[PDB]
Amino acid sequence: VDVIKFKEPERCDYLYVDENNKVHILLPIVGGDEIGLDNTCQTAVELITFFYGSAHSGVTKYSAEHQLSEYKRQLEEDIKAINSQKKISPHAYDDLLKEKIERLQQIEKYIELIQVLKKQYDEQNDIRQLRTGGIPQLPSGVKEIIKSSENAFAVRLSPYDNDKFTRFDDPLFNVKRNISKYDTPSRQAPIPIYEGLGYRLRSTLFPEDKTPTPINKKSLRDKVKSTVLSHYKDEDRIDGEKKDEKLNELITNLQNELVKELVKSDPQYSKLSLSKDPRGKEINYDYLVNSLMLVDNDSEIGDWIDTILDATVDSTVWVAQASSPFYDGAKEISSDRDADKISIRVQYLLAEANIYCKTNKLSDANFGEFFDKEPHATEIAKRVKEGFTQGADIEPIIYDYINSNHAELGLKSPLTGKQQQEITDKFTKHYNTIKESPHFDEFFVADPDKKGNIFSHQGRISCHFLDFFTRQTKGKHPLGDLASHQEALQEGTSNRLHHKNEVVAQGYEKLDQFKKEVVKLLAENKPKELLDYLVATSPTGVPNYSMLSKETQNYIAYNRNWPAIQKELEKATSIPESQKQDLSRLLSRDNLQHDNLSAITWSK
Amino acid sequence: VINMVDVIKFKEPERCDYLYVDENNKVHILLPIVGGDEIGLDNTCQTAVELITFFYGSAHSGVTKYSAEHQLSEYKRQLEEDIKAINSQKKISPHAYDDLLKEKIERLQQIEKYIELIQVLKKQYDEQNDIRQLRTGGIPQLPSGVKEIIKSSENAFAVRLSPYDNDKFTRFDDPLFNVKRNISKYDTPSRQAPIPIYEGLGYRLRSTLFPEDKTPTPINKKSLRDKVKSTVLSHYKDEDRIDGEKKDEKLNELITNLQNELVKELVKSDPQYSKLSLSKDPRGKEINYDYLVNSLMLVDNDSEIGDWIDTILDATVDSTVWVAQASSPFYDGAKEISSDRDADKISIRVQYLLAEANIYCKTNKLSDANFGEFFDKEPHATEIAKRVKEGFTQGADIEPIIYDYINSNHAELGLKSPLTGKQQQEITDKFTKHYNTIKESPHFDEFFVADPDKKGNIFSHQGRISCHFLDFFTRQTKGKHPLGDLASHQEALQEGTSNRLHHKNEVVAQGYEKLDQFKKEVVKLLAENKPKELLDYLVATSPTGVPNYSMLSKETQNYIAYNRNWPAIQKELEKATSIPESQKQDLSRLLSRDNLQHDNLSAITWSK
Ligand SMILES: [Mg+2]
Ligand SMILES: [Mg+2]
Repeated sequence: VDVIKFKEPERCDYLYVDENNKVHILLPIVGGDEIGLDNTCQTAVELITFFYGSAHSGVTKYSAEHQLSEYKRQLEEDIKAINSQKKISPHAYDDLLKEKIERLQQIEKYIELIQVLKKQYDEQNDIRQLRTGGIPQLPSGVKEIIKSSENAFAVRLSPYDNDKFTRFDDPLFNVKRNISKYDTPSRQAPIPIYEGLGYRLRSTLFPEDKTPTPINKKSLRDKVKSTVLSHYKDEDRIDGEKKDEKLNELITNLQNELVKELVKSDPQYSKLSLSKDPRGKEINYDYLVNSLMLVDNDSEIGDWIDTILDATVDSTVWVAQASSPFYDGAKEISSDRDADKISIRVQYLLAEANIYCKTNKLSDANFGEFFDKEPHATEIAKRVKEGFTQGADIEPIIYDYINSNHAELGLKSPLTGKQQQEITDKFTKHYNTIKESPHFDEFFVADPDKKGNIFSHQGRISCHFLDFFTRQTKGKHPLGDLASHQEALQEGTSNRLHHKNEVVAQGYEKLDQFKKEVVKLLAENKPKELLDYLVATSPTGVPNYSMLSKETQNYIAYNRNWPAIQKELEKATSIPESQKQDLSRLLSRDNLQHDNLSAITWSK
Repeated sequence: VINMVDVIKFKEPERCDYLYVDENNKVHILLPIVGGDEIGLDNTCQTAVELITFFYGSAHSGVTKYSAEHQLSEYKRQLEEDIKAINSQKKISPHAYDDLLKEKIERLQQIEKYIELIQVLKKQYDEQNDIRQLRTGGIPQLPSGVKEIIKSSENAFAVRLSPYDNDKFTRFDDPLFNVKRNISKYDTPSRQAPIPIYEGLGYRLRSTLFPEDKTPTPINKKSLRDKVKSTVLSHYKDEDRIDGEKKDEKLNELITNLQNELVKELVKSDPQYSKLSLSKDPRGKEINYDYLVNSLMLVDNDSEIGDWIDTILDATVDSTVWVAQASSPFYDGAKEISSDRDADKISIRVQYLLAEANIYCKTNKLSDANFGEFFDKEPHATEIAKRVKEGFTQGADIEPIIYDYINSNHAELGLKSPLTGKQQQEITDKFTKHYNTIKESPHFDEFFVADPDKKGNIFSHQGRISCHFLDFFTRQTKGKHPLGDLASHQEALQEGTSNRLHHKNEVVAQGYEKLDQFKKEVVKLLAENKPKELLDYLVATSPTGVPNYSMLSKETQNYIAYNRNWPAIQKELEKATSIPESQKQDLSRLLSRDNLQHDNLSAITWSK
């Protein structure tokens, strides 16, 4: 069957091809996008798979070397298939061919580099250990990349039952920890320390006397209703000779309280009003009591509030933001496990705020060091405890405490409301991502929208393989043709790399676009244009007719107006002799050296 | 004032409230029923709000919203300004913007009719004050024409539920799903408290979930991991150990039982996990006694079985396995049901799930039955409430308890066949999305739910759930006012691919984009120095037959007329084989300065 089936896929594990067709291999540190999903004992998993392959959920994952070798094979099949057309068309697929050869040569080189790294430059067993080590460690080359990153940072926290086997040793945020159960003879329970942030959060939120902490979280509507009702008494009524005036005071107070509470989340609500119905009708006694017949002189202030709200406010208004991880539906903190959970949350917020400041160049301090100290450890725990009882927003309690201390945290200036909302959104997203982690000791957090040495690619947080290779080889194996490739990846728009390679895919779409142009220019019977199209050259100077294949050759040769096309060819003057004779072979059945190009296909 | 600048600023926006222009440039006005996409955000007393605004405008959050009539009149004005601007170029170029002009005029003429139809609907055909009452005299009703559209719909349905504190002012009167309700507080002298009926689904759910003796119902929801742990641990005892002769054999049974249980439970969500194995770590190393105890040093003789389990899981399973589904609305973090209000909340969820299952069957033509009628009846009301109660105390998934109860009674619910697992998961996903959308409603009495992915007379547009204004107009005027040129517009919208209408109008937008592309072609064809192509391009026509040079404006006329190539261009235009007299003459007026009748076209601009 005379069809070329192109095999080069548009996606391969660990491989990013940039717009300039430079091939980059991304060494993975841990799995994830911005926050790492692997930690503690499993930190090494990605690296194990990269260097050695592995079995995940009884489905085999192959090494980078295996996968790159397979991609090489496919490129060679593609190249050999293109070359088979050269006896028919000397210029067949010239751009696609060169781009494929360019990638093949780079990939071979990367295969060589991985090989020499494992064979020659692992005398300390730093990579081998991934495979033999009881609980493996990050190779030092990766530890150094981490240490020098400007855009990715580990944080270390204090869960009650801490795991000794943390694997990120340069965290930005770091707090005191219990003695892991694994550093006790029987390995069963941690040995608690009685100082620092972790302890103060746990001991305060669920105390040794077992007194629960109530969580009194109110929806917006409930929060506004009750607040307003607080300045009233159970016996209060909208009755009397002062009823209209009392209804007015209620309307105004409820309006003030609804607005004030709405405005913090969206100041569009600054202009919301409760004095009137959508249809313009005035919210007064006669309307609600004698016309709508909903409340009366004997109604409670709460039932007047309900009625005011239902008659004047749009349902849109009551739609909640996303929830804070701090409020997950629980009525109370009623067990050491609940307290530990919430302690971790607080700590993780403070770690996100620390990352935020570090990555935006506002501070290099370790916020943990400060919050572990007294009275801060204690004060922050009490204000958070009080927050849950008020049903208040937890994040601003942390931000106000940071801001009342900004200089001591290394910050020239307090955090603005806008910077606060950005931290909250990262914290919320990142936390929701890792909240079913079996261990909260540690996370690595990367921002691929900033300049640096760490990247996001195919669900892995990664660095450039060449960064790693150079560090681990100490400069002793120069990179030849790949010496500028690491620098080239920095020059891209973003550290967030696309999961597929568009430059590979476009090498197929261009062959499809060429077919469309040809089918159109023939259906439109404009033969001079067809010839100009074919002879028109791409940026590299290659003629479009390079992209002929069985289908396009047959459309042209057997078309209606081929005689018309052939007249133009002979009588053209501007088309060089090379290409007249070339097109004539290809498109004229009468040509001595006429032959059929193969069909071409691929997987989309 | 004479800071006049020779530039046409097009005013027609690409978006206008209530207005959808289809790919054939037919204008459609969408009459809104309630706000929302699939599930209506308005209900009970506020049901009429969209209609209030459509016909009369209204003030919301102290921002004015204008009537359809006002907004279409403004759009008409903008269209006329664009038409007059285009026309002013005609003395310079007879064919200036011929396609855009025509498209704009077409839209204008249709928009004027719709403006006329609304006016006449209000002046002539509101004798019973059906539209008027939106503005007046009590909590307004949907107008009868909208109710009939609702009654007729194949793709949208109201559902009516039983909250403890019910609001009598429901406003959807043909619900698919409907259950018995308390006597609203508003049907009592003092207006303060409902009168509870003590029969039906609602009652049984509330009374069962938090009983009159005030005993809490524990909600024992576990993580997948905790659920697997505790289960496996149930087959064990506090003093069971992995020692000491037979340790290796006992370790192996734990692995198997843990593996079977992890798999049994994961497979229910993704059968890619059928082949998961706890038998070796990622690097192929065997999970045995010597490895966890002597080498890694993580557990020993005396460790509890629960700690062996932790260690097995931690050494074998990837963090991804533990990533839970989005939650069910049923499990919202609470440890128990411990107040009438908690029970009322959960009762409404159960009810709303059953209403979705009902909508799904109706929508896919599997049943016309009212599921509420069946679930209000004993023993069904009681039994389904008990099974949901047991479910919560087990930490079981609530949705399948409902589906299995439905399937054990499928015939009686008008179903040929039980609901398949796939159909079950489609119901759960709609229920989850829709419930989450309305879960802060002040009233749960009723909701209108539309599926704009199905064939029917209800649509989604601009965050409104809507019907075609012509559907309404025809019904409300009882056929007496012929639609004239719009007589096929309603059918045309049916012929479209989806009832989910795009919020802006691409046909309007593309009328600007085509002037931009024309510019690019021109700037390319000149920089590449290809004179015959440029001429060819200019002289080539769109589908309507209009030549591309209709799209010249100051910028492109000047690019051509003062380019290097111009004498080269002019020469080609004269050797002139292909081009008809009339067009040779135009292009020459337009592009040659020596031409007697040479004049400058205006620049053109628009807001993106
Ligand atoms: Mg461990
Ligand atoms: Mg009401």
